[PDB]
Amino acid sequence: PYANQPTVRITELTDENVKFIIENTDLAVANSIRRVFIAEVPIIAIDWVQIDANSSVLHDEFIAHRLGLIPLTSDDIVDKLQYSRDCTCEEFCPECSVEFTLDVRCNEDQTRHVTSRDLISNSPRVIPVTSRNEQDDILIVKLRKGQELRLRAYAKKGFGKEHAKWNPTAGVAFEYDPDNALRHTVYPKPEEWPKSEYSELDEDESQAPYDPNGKPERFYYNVESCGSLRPETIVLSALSGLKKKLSDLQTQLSHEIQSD
Amino acid sequence: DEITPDLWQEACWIVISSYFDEKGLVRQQLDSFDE
Amino acid sequence: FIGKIPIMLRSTYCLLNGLTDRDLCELNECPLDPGGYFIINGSEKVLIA
Amino acid sequence: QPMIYICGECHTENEIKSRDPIRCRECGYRIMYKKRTKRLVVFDAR
Amino acid sequence: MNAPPAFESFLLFEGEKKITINKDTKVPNACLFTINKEDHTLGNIIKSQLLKDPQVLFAGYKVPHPLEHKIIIRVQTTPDYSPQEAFTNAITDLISELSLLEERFRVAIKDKQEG
Amino acid sequence: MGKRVDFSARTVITPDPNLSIDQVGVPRSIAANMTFAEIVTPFNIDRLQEL
Amino acid sequence: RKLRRQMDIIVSEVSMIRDIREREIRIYTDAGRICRPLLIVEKQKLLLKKRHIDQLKEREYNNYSWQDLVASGVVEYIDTLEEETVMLAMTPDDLQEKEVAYCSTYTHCEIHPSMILGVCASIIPFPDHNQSPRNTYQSAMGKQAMGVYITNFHVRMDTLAHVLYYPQKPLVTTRSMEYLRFRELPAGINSIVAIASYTGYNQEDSVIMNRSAVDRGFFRSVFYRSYKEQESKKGFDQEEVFEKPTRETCQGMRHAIYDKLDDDGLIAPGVRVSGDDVIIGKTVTLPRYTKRDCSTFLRTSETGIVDQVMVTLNQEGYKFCKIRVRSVRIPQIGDKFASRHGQKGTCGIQYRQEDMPFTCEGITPDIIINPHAIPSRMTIGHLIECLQGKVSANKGEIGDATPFNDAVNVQKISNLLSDYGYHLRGNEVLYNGFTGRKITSQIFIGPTYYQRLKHMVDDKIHSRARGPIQILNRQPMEG
Amino acid sequence: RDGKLAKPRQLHNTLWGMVCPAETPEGHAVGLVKNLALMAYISVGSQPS
Amino acid sequence: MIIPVRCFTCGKIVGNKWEAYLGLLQAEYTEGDALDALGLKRYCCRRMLLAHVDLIEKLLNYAPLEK
Amino acid sequence: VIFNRQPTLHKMSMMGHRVRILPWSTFRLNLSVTTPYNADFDGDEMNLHLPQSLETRAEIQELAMVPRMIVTPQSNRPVMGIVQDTLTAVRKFTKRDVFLERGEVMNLLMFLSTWDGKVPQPAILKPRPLWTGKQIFSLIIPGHINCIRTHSTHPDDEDSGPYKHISPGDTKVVVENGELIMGILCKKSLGTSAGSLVHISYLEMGHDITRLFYSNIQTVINNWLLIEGHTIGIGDSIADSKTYQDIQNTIKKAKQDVIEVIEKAHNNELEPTPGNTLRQTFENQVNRILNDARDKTGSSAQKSLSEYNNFKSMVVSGAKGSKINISQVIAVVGQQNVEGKRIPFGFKHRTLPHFIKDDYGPESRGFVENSYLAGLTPTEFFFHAMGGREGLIDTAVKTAETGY
RNA sequence: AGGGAACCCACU
Ligand SMILES: [Mg+2]
Ligand SMILES: [Zn+2]
Ligand SMILES: [Zn+2]
Ligand SMILES: [Zn+2]
Repeated sequence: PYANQPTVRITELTDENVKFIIENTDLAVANSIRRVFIAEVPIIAIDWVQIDANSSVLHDEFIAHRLGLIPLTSDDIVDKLQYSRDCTCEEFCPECSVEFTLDVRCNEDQTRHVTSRDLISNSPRVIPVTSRNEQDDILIVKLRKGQELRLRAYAKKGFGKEHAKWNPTAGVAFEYDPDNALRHTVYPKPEEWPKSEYSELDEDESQAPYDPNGKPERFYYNVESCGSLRPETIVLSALSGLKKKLSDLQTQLSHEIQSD
Repeated sequence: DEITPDLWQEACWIVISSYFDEKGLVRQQLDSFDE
Repeated sequence: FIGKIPIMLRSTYCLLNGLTDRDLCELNECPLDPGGYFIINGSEKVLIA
Repeated sequence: QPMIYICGECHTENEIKSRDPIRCRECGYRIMYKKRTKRLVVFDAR
Repeated sequence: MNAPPAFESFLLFEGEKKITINKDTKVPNACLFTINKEDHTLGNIIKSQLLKDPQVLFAGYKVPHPLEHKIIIRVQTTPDYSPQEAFTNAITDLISELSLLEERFRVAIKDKQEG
Repeated sequence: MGKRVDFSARTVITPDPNLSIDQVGVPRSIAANMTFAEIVTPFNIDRLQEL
Repeated sequence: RKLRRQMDIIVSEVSMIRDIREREIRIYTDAGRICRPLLIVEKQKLLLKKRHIDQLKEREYNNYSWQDLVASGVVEYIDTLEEETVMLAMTPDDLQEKEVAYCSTYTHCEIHPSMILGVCASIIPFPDHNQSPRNTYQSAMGKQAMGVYITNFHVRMDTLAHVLYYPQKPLVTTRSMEYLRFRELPAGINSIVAIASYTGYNQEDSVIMNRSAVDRGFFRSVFYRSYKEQESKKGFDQEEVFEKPTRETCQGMRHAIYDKLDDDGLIAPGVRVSGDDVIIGKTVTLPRYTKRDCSTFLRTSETGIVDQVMVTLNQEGYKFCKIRVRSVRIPQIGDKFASRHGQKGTCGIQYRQEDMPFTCEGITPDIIINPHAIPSRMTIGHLIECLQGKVSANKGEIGDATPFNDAVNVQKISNLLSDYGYHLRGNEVLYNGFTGRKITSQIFIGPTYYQRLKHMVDDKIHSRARGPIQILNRQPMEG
Repeated sequence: RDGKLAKPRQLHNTLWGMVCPAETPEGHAVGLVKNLALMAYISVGSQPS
Repeated sequence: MIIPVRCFTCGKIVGNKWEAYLGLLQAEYTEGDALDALGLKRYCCRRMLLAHVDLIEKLLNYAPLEK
Repeated sequence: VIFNRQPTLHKMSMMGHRVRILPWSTFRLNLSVTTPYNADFDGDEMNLHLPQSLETRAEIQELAMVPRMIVTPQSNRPVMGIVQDTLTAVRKFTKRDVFLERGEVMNLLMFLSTWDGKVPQPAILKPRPLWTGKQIFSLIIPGHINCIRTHSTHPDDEDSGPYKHISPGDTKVVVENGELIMGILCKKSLGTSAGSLVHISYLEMGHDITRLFYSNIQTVINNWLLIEGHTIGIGDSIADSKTYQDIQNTIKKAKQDVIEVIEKAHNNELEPTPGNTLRQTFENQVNRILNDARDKTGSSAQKSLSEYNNFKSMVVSGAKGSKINISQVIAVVGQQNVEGKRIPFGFKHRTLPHFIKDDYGPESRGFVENSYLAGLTPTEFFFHAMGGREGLIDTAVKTAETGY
């Protein structure tokens, strides 16, 4: 009548991905965690752009959209920041935002590439991921001589459920029952399906025998980061955030039950 | 001398490419107006 | 003088005839534009065969 | 009051007065473009 | 022109209640829990946890319409038990499992990083 | 025999498996631009006053 | 024929027909005869030899051109009447000797049979695998697809213009697309498409779109509209002047604000505008006194930002302005999309990334189309395009979907796809996004070139409740 | 386009290589508006002298 | 017109890859090898690079309005 | 409101609906009402009229609401049935070997608006509790209606042998006392034909109960389809090598038979049938040979299909496609015709300049011996284009004749 | 306070 007791193993941990296995949990929990990785892990991204000058060949909304998509290091600041909608400030304050400025003019005869390196932050710890000290800088726009781009932007906290620019992942691999022992899929011709990298079948065996008493256990994840957070921090933030959602629901339900 | 099949495909598209390098696609309009 | 004849673009008697892509771009014309049409009161007209 | 226009050919800013015909004071070109507004332009980056 | 704002899917509107409880009158010991501004994430985990409870006779959830942000959870229990109790205990169990999982992930990360 | 009429609307149709067969989903801007004249009675005066 | 092939007295354009059964020879030098070039066959051999191909390969340097082929009497122009007398080989394989020769008296050979297609039908991949009405439908829809219509669009003030943010060239192309400049000015995006039933919102030709992809610029476009106006001094009594009208002097002023106008009576680039907003202030002197407002207003129900404002004189020397207003269009429910195989649909719903079905890798479909389109449409070209596109993205090359190519068949493509670790028929195991459970059936998924058509719901939606009426009959206005 | 004889709207055999067999409007003009095949050319005429 | 910042399908950053990819091609890499070298494994990201058309250079061929 | 799609051909082209307000900019329609309107979602637009008085509102409510329009007096049968995903999925759902676990059942019951809240006893209690698709669907059926139908794949001799009442293939549909006792549902049972389940529901219960029946079938089955899935791919268009060799042999024999007929006619050994000139007799024999070849190859292709084949799934459910479509995708495309005849000699005694004069063989006159999967040769491509043009023209002219 | 005709393209 009670809670699962999941265990975890990390099989790979780099700067850009974390690969791990959760055992002794239910499929619904595993999938909910996956969903939270994508859509409910908060991140900092540009969401307010004032354009003072733009002589480039790209119109203002084009530039603003591209700026919105630039990933910014969020690793420790994002937990401190408040949601702009919740802040008592009137416009934007250091408690709910990070200011950026960009001011580039092409005065030479070679094309000027405006990259994320030209985005100057007010916070040393919230900067474009490609500016962190190989990977080039993210191109924003290209300028020829006499063209100019001058703007001011604010980055705020959000999550992928609102807009994909706040999605911290670059692909969440997820998989269970690599050998199709539960028959959750049915192959018309099993032998022509390639083995999963987590398969433990011999080369002559196409799928495991059917298991009438089996349940999905042992979920395999490979969470790739877009750079805004470290992959393990994505996972931990997801676990904490889902727990917070459940706690808030519990508080509201307690009020509702007591009110009757 | 003779173009062989394995060469034929490349050869035919080289001929067609040269045609379009010479004529373009609105040659009939321009030629008629020039006349 | 007996009148004016609208000129088909990129034909032999158009100002763009023979220009290089760089010359076309200096005139704010697209090099890929095929021509073969007229400009009558600013409007691009094509004759249908 | 100024009403600055940009010449389409020589890219020269030059004053124009309503009821004044359109003509670049430098090169005599007859096509001019208005300059970008000074009003606040703000976009969500979405 | 008719696009809803993106925040509409997770921000409660003024006066809107997070969760409402009604009795299901067709059968005894059954309740419908309406939750606003939640989707399959919470609905699915809560339903699966409820199905783990041996005193729960029925548990299910649905999103009535994908363009709206409401989930309905229906719970029926045995007469010696209450759907409110089952719902509360399911949330407590889920929180416990998540806390354990977070601790163990922290430990595993530390092991991997050390060596 | 035919005429143009007031109180009409037109837009693209898209499927909805979550509507009853006797329902039709209508965008808000259409709903906000079209009106039904409701007669005020003591039954409905409060609702219509708020409207 | 010898003279024409030498280009001595008879120009290439001339047609010479001998009707043997009759005893007539007909020679035509008229204008207006449609003709096409064909390779000349003598005995049973092409006159085109390896040396001609060698000389053409270096046409950049040596300047050997198509005209030299025609001059050397290796290619000929044949009009329809002369074609009546030609014995035509489809490919040089028809000249190869055979156990029972069919003809053995060929006079000409096709250069390539795909040249029977026009410009629009030449972008269809594998058109020889589709039912023909479907090729006809794509031939129209391709003219409705958004791309970058011309490279100098910034300097053009067209009445209407659509521009796609991020056009791609197709992963699967035909060889004739090189000459249509489709590479340079493409009109679509390679999309990860799944052919699946998923929640019901792509039934009856509708499609399901990935909202997270749309958030990232997938099929985002920009719509431009140009407004023009001129001030006429036609008569000494009445004259029109660009100006910012005031309610003390001018009379017919709508309730729209005129403060968006500059002192010259014109709006400035960068100003946000909405329907029934003035963009050109213009007054005409009467024969609230002495001036009648005749300003230009933005079209009703439209919105945007002023892109640029051009001022000139027209032919008769009157001041003349054109204003381009830009409007960004994010794909939404009701917008229309089409593959290159006559498979068109409107977007029925959009799901975020986490709600979409997913492969064991992180890959979700950009678009989900419904399997009930295929069986009766028989657009097998679309399926083969998806298979080859998956191969081409994995291998890092552009697939060749030129129609009548014997070197390509479905089994070969399948074998290649198996080499990259996918099921050879293009199917994958997908997981339901809502629950994480596997889907029992495996799903056909891969990259397919999709087009965004100009038909957008926000340009069609309309309602009325007692508006303006016609003068003669008092019935509601049209349109 | 008001005429209702199918015969002139049909795809005649002699269109091969001259006129695209696929591209044609699907409305009232089906079969009456045509498009040139890729390598088709139209003669401009010359003196028979 | 310009390389998208993210892969439409998965959100991986590709906007910092176009110049590198052009460099690798001129160094005689095949497209498949170059995409492997840049770390583009999923075929969605590979589509992003393989199918891009850099129209912004053509646009940069025109003189700007303001000097 | 009154909803309408042009052209307005019959009563059911204008029906009353209740308004529901939704976010985006389109009119949203339930899938089953597409049939009366002849609507689909490829750019169609429909009109809305808002009655302006209580009297016109009452008129629409009492005379023209969608549920009252379920049966048409044109042909005394329903105008609306179950279509597309729901139809293909319900065919799969009601197969004999569909088993559902406790959780899946509870979810589906979540989508059943008329459910009385009692979980039925599972059909299998041990070793594990499992419900069948038929039990859930029985929960969907209203009242206690009684109906007998046959599935589309029902063998013709089954009803006269043993097993008449215990179908080996589960191809006899029996609804008794509102319960689906046996049989696979398809278009014959849930479509618009007279005597279908939806027809009997309308006749036995009112329009209101039947409205709920339509909606519940859709919601429950679509949600099950989320587990089952449904696709179509390249793999459904392929056949085994034995099938391909059989098809090629059939085509080769048919070609040799046509050659023999031609050689007979060329030696004046062919005698006309009564009421036919000699050329009509030759064309009759040639067309007979080629039609027989097309039928035989189509049958071979249809026999090759497995029970997992998705083309077959959509054909057997009756949701989309026909056996001819399968034959043309897998086996040959077949004869191309203009004005009811083989491709005419548009050149002088030739269909194209690639043939010799007076060639009456299959290839020359427009027999497409390839499948859509194999791809058409250039001449086949052109002849197929001629054939398709014919249909486009028919549409574009018949419209005005019929309108008048 | 507000027009109209004609023609062309296109959508279901
Ligand atoms: Mg339609
Ligand atoms: Zn603040
Ligand atoms: Zn100047
Ligand atoms: Zn990707």
